[PDB]
Amino acid sequence: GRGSEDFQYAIDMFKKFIEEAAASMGPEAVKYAKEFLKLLKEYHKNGINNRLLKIALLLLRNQKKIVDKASQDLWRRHPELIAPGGIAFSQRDRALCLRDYGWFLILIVMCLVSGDKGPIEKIGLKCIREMYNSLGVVPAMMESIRCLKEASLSLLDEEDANETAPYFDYIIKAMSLEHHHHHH
Ligand SMILES: C=CC1=C(C)C(Cc2[nH]c(Cc3[nH]c(CC4=NC(=O)C(C)=C4CC)c(C)c3CCC(=O)O)c(CCC(=O)O)c2C)=NC1=O
Repeated sequence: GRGSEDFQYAIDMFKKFIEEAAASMGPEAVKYAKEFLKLLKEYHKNGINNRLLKIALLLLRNQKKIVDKASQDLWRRHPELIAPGGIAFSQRDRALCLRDYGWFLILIVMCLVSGDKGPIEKIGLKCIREMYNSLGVVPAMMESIRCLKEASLSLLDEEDANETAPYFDYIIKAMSLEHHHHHH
């Protein structure tokens, strides 16, 4: 692991995310993410919003801490996820939970630096549909992003949390509609 307070750190975090998730999000989404990365660098040439980059870095350096804290909260509130017959019982499946947890955070950070829910509309909404095609309707999943939200916002002040909270709310609402309107 490695943390940094530079713009190159956030760029590298997005690059590694594009590489790791390319096969999962599909080709239309990696094109969106590649264009996003090119545009953020172009506008960085004209000066970046320091408050947004500060919140973005703070969540990025503590990504694994947030992932571990949220996953621990989720297993406690819903032990059926890791129990036999659960979706995260298998060590590979549980590792995939933590992977998507860190991926969900990257999407949150992509919205922070841009101040727009665009990356969650394009990449997030499509991946939630594909994630439910492979998993199915598991009611404990609704508490997933809540644990991620509570674990991320606990590292921010009230002003920074108010800036980040809408993107978590947007994902939870989207998961809610995908959850209860999937087989319809
Ligand atoms: C851009 C960020 C991106 C995001 C957030 C995603 C979600 C996503 N997960 C999965 C698969 C996926 N997820 C999980 C677990 C999980 N995810 C959670 O958020 C929580 C919580 C849990 C644990 C309870 C498992 C076990 C599997 C494999 C299931 C199977 O193959 O049969 C797919 C289908 C394609 C694939 O296999 O990768 C997609 C689209 N894909 C991106 O690229």
